[PDB]
Amino acid sequence: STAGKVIKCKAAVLWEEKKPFSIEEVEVAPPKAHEVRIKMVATGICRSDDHVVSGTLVTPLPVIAGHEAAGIVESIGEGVTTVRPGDKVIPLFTPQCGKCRVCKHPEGNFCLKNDLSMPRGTMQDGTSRFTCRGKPIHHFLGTSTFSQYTVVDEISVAKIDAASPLEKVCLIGCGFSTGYGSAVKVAKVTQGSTCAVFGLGGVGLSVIMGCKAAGAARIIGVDINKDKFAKAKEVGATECVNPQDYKKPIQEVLTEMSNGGVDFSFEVIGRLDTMVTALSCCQEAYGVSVIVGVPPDSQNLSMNPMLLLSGRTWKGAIFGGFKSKDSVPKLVADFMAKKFALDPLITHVLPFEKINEGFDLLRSGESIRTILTF
Amino acid sequence: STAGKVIKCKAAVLWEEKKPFSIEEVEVAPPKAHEVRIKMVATGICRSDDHVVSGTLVTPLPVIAGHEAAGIVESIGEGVTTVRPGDKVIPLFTPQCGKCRVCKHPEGNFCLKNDLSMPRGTMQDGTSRFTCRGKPIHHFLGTSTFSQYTVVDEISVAKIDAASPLEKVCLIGCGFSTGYGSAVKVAKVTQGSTCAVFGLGGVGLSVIMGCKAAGAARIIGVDINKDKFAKAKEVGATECVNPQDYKKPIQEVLTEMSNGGVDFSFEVIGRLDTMVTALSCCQEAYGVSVIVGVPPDSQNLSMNPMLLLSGRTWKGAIFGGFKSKDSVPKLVADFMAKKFALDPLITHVLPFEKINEGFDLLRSGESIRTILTF
Ligand SMILES: NC(=O)c1ccc[n+]([C@@H]2O[C@H](COP(=O)([O-])OP(=O)(O)OC[C@H]3O[C@@H](n4cnc5c(N)ncnc54)[C@H](O)[C@@H]3O)[C@@H](O)[C@H]2O)c1
Ligand SMILES: NC(=O)c1ccc[n+]([C@@H]2O[C@H](COP(=O)([O-])OP(=O)(O)OC[C@H]3O[C@@H](n4cnc5c(N)ncnc54)[C@H](O)[C@@H]3O)[C@@H](O)[C@H]2O)c1
Ligand SMILES: [Zn+2]
Ligand SMILES: [Zn+2]
Ligand SMILES: [Zn+2]
Ligand SMILES: [Zn+2]
Repeated sequence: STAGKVIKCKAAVLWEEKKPFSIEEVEVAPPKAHEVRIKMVATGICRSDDHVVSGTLVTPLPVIAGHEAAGIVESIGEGVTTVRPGDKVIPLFTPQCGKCRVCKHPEGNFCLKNDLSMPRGTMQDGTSRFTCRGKPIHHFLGTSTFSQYTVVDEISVAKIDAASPLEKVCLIGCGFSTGYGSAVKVAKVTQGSTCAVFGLGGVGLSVIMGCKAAGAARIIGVDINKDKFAKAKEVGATECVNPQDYKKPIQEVLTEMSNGGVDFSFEVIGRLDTMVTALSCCQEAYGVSVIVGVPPDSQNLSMNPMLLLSGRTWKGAIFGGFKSKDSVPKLVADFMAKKFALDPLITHVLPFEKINEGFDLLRSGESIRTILTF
Repeated sequence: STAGKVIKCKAAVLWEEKKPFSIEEVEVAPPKAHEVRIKMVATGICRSDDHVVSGTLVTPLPVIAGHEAAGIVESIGEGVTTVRPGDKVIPLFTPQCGKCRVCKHPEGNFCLKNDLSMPRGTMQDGTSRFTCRGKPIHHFLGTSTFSQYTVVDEISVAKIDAASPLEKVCLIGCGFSTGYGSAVKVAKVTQGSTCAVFGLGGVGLSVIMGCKAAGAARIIGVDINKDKFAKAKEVGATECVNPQDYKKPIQEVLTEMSNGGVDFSFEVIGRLDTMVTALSCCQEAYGVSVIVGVPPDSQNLSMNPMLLLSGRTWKGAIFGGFKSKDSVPKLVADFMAKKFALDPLITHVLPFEKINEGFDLLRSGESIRTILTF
């Protein structure tokens, strides 16, 4: 039994920006009150984990990254009531405390206990459960899933179906839920509408899935890598366009194609220029544009507010607008009942020990999601 | 008899930017097919008319400005079916053709026949009905209400109750409808919510009226002119703040006052900086901010898109989101049935010959709405 004891295990530690991960031994403390220690089973490689390496997404270093994952509870701290040893779980990078003004609001999901807005890289109590080479290591988004074992606060974990295939449903911990919810919950895509989706990676393909589920008549995929078009069409895109093929700006192209602007547009990349382009291509009187991508830290965009005065709506969201702990178990149940598919997002599988090759695949443009198995 | 003949009458001509209006004789041609010639009875002085003088709003000069008014039909051109000679009418600076994609959409109101996006300063047929000293004079937003007689396209006029008081209901042609609709239709203010309103002129006071009608619990007025506060409280503000009284940015003040950000905020001034401040002060996960003010031509704002990624919604609108020809007659009927008040907006009632004095009252901070009577 390991309950109440320190666990020594392997993790992928990031000591420095712009360097490979280091797979080495870490010490994982036992859970304190209202904490849960999880044996990880599978984790996806999401572009936000790469943003930590590139310095796009700022969080304290050294760190154990990873936020899209699934595993099995090893032990629970005092007072935990929502999970037990042996349960299958998904860590929640957006917590759901259930008690703050956001958690009590009908639409809000960005719980005030989050570690996203002004990151500390700690547990809720301001301390760390990890040491490596005798030095304390930061957490990432309260989850730190690039480790054989992690410790999370109870408000950052959801119990899921015991029969769930963890190597698939890890994607409900970030990319699938974010893109799908951005379409069905945040934008509220309507039947018969025209949508434009900028960026055709795992999250943008999930936005396409949600637009098709909502009954859109036209779904235009936009990417500078034409090798992403075939899979976009498989999951519902009706047409795809590469901005590099055109002499005019793509907002003009899209407005012409849609006979005056699209109903719904989505930025699913992380660039300031494509956020403004995506807003401009929606119809000026009644269009809606949703920002999903994460841009380089602390940088401001420039835009003309007359784009809004005519009638456009501009919004963003984290995790598809879903209240995390209520929604994740229901999304897994819907997956088990074949209400949506996850296999189209999975292009590569590797053992955890080959995490750096998995990041190389993402950076080269070759992969959508690589799933790592422990 | 004036029907079918050129009319000579007085108008306020603006020959160049940054000069007083010239009150002099103009010639007004008879209406062509699908056009309506109107004898003006009352017109309000709105800040957007002043924006033409100051160069904030670019439109072809020389011009007859004025867009908030009410009058009586003098004659109709061939083919007109919606008004007749002797009817009371309000000119519509946002048209409603009924046939374009926007007019057919459930939410949109920015009809594609508008002269707001890329102003030509003409009738729909690309010509002008006004001459002055032998020279052609431009129209303004298809309305040109600063003249004893004007000619408007049929899609730019609504028939209203024959018993309505024209010296009051002229406000339904711009300021009342814009502010009220921005609250009740565009933002969709909810019962029990907290609202912040930036700018306490005629339009901002109308936003307050709409927030109170919608059941808001708290309505915080924001203005650098504290002389505006008493009237704001009379029409529903619960508190008023002056940014110049504080050592920290007003977005921080308003976030603290609202225990973490307001539900709804409104920019009703026309400044880039207050547009970004108003967005920032709404709650980061579920707040909504609406731009109503018109800022200086061709100038971009700078903002951090993380303000939207957390969950905020940013939108703007023209004319409160109301489909103009359908809505104006109903708003007049609602006024006649005592559903809202217009008197609180009116501080001064002057003859038309005093237009320049009326603009000086607005610029000095001393008036809300001056109504000019012909
Ligand atoms: N808001 C949230 O809650 C949330 C959660 C999921 C991920 N993220 C963000 O979502 C974004 C997408 O993540 P992903 O894992 O799908 O990434 P990804 O890298 O797999 O996909 C991005 C796609 O954008 C395309 N692209 C890059 N530059 C482009 C340009 N200039 N024009 C057009 N296309 C361009 C790429 O070719 C690529 O296919 C990232 O910024 C990530 O950080 C946000
Ligand atoms: N979107 C539309 O359809 C629409 C229709 C109505 C008018 N407009 C615009 O609405 C705005 C308001 O019009 P109005 O007639 O009520 O104007 P107004 O001049 O009567 O009122 C503006 C108010 O803003 C306050 N103000 C100015 N600078 C400020 C600052 N830095 N901080 C705080 N308060 C400040 C002033 O003291 C004043 O009370 C204008 O820009 C006008 O052009 C837009
Ligand atoms: Zn919470
Ligand atoms: Zn992610
Ligand atoms: Zn129309
Ligand atoms: Zn106006």
